[PDB]
Amino acid sequence: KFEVLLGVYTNAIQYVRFLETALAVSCVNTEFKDLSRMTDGKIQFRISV
Amino acid sequence: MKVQGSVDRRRLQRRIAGLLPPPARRLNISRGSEFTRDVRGLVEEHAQASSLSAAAVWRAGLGWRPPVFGDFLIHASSFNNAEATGTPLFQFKQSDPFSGVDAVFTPLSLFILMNGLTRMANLLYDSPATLADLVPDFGRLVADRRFHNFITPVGPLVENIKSTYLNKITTVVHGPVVSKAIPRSTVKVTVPQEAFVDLDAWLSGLQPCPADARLYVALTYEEAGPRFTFFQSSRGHCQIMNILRIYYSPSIMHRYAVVQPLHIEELTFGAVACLGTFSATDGWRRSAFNYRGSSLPVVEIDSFYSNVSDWEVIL
Amino acid sequence: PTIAHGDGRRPSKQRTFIVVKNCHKHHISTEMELSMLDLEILHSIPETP
Amino acid sequence: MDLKVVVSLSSRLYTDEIAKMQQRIGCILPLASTHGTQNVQGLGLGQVYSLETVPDYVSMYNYLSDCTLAVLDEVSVDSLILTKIVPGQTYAIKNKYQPFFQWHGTGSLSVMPPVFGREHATVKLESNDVDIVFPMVLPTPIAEEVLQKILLFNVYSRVVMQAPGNADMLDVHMHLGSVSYLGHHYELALPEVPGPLGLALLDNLSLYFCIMVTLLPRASMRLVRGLIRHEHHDLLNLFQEMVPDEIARIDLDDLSVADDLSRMRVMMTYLQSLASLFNLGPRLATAAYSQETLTATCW
Repeated sequence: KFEVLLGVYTNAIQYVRFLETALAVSCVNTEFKDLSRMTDGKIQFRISV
Repeated sequence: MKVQGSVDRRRLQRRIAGLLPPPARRLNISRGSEFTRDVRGLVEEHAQASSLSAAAVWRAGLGWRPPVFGDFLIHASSFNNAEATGTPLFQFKQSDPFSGVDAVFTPLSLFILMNGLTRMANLLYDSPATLADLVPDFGRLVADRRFHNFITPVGPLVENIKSTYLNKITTVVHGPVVSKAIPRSTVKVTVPQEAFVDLDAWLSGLQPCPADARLYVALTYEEAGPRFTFFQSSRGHCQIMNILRIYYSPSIMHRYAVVQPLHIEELTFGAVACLGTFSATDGWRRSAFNYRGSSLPVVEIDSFYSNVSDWEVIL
Repeated sequence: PTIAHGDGRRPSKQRTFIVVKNCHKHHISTEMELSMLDLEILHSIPETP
Repeated sequence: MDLKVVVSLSSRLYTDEIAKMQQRIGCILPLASTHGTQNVQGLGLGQVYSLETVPDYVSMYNYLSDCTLAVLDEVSVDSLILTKIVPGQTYAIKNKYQPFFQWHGTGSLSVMPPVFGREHATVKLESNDVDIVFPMVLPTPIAEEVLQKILLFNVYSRVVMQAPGNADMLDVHMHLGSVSYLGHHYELALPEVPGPLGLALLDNLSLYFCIMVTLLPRASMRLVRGLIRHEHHDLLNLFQEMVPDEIARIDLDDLSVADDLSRMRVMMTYLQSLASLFNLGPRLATAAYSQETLTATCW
């Protein structure tokens, strides 16, 4: 006769997300669809004195 | 108003579902209708795999690495039933009768034949005169220095079906070491910790680290008999020999008396072979044997790809 | 749970382990007395007050 | 089974170098250690070969054989994408060396240090204050010829000390200087002074030579001593009618096959060991080639 056994499982996860943290006020978050393709990027400030 | 998060699970599920290979085709011979249906599926698959006409018939988009098993039969005296699985073994050649026994050899058996580890080897083998009967010209082949040509490496054993006199043995020859009984459970390879010299630390900008580190095997005729040594190195086949000769020089200095000026057949100090390749940047693991008189510490190394080499002269 | 790492080291493997505990057993024993006369008269039937 | 290595640069590209790096696509260089993320200085061969330092080429061979070898795949403004050489894999290769050597089918290729010219196989990235040094892949014949010339020079330099200048001009720069090819001749860079760690090979050579010269056979010497005087041969153009009297002095005794045979056995056994001291280079086997593309399939 074949014996079938049951052994219980538990998970210790906790729900955590980035926006619900307060640090997300430090940055500004945009989702870029295809980021691996972008080779390089730059920002060009022009300041008059 | 949940955030929805930063990454999406639909993408992961889809791409992994794409990554799974199609299932193997079971064929059901006991029942007629299932047999017929699997045969229909087989003819459709051959039509789907060999016709250059269509494009969905092109399936090659996106390795076979078991070992090559070789089976040897040996006497139940020339092998302990308890000796651990995966220890590298070395083989000997009989002259006329080969079917009777193969006489495959273990490193402790070599340490016994060659005359702590001694006591362990005696607690495995109290009366090893069969060991002397396996090689009749041991006393002859130490001097003829032809001892290494006949000792051919076989490498780690997987399984040994146990019988009264004979033993059935399965040996990994080429490829990674793996088992058979199950979905190919892996094994590891063990060598005693003493009588093993780490030649990457014996001399110890920054030296570069290769991917793969190799294990060599060498056989030396000293005035205190012959002896065997395995070396965990990584540099190169052209440098391991030089470093080894530099290592043995203090033992080589002693051979001025034994060498014969007239007969040049005894001069060779030893030979080096390459057994296999394992992962560097890891090291190895320490364990003791669990036998009745077990006191020897042993190194054991994972990820062994068995690629045996021949004996090369060094002096 | 585990964190993603970006350095040169091999990625950290997700970890699930098995933790087995042992159940202790305790025994408690109390001793009580009853004198033979206390147990005898239970079998007898009393009529007079 | 699948290995893609990205090397990140701290500083920028500095386009002045990117064009030369980009026509430098598809070629070999040895990297320091096998990880997903690499350092910039360990990438090229620039560590072992400092500009101010005198070249010792056996040390370059020793470094080169130890490190893993990689195929340059793509240069990006901040990135270096290289797949590496798995020992059991087959991949294409495409090469352009300024010392330009033409390949054949099924010809084994050797990897060597850039002995010919520093400016040739090295590209300076002064933006990081580094210099990427590419190794030299040549057909095995010319490789072993050049290595032999290098060792013979490392010897004869120690030799020609305190001799007439007629030794200084000739052996030092007649055969040890140039390497020929079909209607072609390339000079070599020569170490001004004899380099250490090079003769470390030569010590082992002397050991094998002592052991071999203890067991030389006799009949071959008699055959040669006869053939030089009685007959004429092209291989025997080297020896003129006069014989080196050393052979006459060793030759004196008679012959016996039983003596020749054991000597021959031990000589054969000591000839299998030389291939370890002669290779000193990872070899790649050719499977197919196209001169119209200069893109072979090595292995």
